[PDB]
Amino acid sequence: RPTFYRQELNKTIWEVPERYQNLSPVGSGAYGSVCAAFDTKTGLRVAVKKLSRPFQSIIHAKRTYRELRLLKHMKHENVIGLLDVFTPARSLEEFNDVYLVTHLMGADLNNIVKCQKLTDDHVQFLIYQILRGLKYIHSADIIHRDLKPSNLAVNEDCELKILDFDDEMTGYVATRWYRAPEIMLNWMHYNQTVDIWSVGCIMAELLTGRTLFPGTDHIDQLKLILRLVGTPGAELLKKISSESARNYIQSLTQMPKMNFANVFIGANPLAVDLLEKMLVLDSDKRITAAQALAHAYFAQYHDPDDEPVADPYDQSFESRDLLIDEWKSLTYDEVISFVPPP
Ligand SMILES: O=C1Nc2nc(N[C@H]3CC[C@H](O)CC3)ncc2CN1c1ccccc1Cl
Repeated sequence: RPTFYRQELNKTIWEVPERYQNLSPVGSGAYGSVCAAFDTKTGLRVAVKKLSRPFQSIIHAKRTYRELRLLKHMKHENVIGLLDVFTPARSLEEFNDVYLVTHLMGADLNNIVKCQKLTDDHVQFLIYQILRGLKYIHSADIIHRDLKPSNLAVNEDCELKILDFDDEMTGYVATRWYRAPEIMLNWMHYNQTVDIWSVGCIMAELLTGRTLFPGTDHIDQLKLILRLVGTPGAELLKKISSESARNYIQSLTQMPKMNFANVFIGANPLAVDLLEKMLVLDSDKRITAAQALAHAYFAQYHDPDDEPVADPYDQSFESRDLLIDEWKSLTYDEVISFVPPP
């Protein structure tokens, strides 16, 4: 057991192993505050997230377990993984805090590309890495569900990692602009292809410097989407299990799909072709990450032998109802059994 020391970081008392030094706030994280630090044992700049009240409720305790389980599973260059997880607690009885450690990323995509049109080569590379990470994530039957520029971190080398797998979804907000229509409007049980829709939106924005579907609200956004991809056909309509949603869709005037070559004027014809394959209304028909990687647009980056898949991921716990202390004990076992990556 390492020796821990205490430090107050913005009215918060952090207790971390001595190996972590120079803790400095970098902002908020998903359900916890994040500090950048230097891991003297590995020489890595890391981000340390102290979870806020990890076990205050069943929902929080299960979310804490979920995040730890997911982070402990993700081992891929284009996905945020775990370098360390610790608690100053000496026993399950005293267990109350959880700290998660990851590589420190330089900036999120949003802050880098905001209002800026990128060069085709840069788009090729950024999207290639997103799809490579997605192939890995999807191979484990994991769906990201909230892919957007702010959840994509990049370093100075444009090296990219996917991270962070309602009032905040209302209005003119980027929190909803990259969502596939079927999840935005709860049309049906959605699959991993919702993530491909998000990549298409991100890719279009990198190419034009403009949000693809910057709706002022959910409906305005759907209209922007249908004007581009066309209103659904009978085949897709049958798949919208939500009768309410299906019924509203049917009230819209039919529109044929636009010519993407005339929307993305001047864009590489191959980028155009890939966008048309990702931004397909029917999720059953969207190109998969594995198929997209093999698309000619990524000819200069694709390598079938360097696009790994993940080990199987058991998420049977998602359908389990346990007590706070049971989720807490399962989380403790996962913290205690953690083995750092080489
Ligand atoms: O929340 C997180 N934020 C990060 N930020 C940066 N860099 C930021 C980018 C935005 C900039 O404004 C400040 C530095 N790098 C890595 C993470 C990792 N990270 C995380 C995810 C899951 C579990 C634990 C953690 Cl710490």
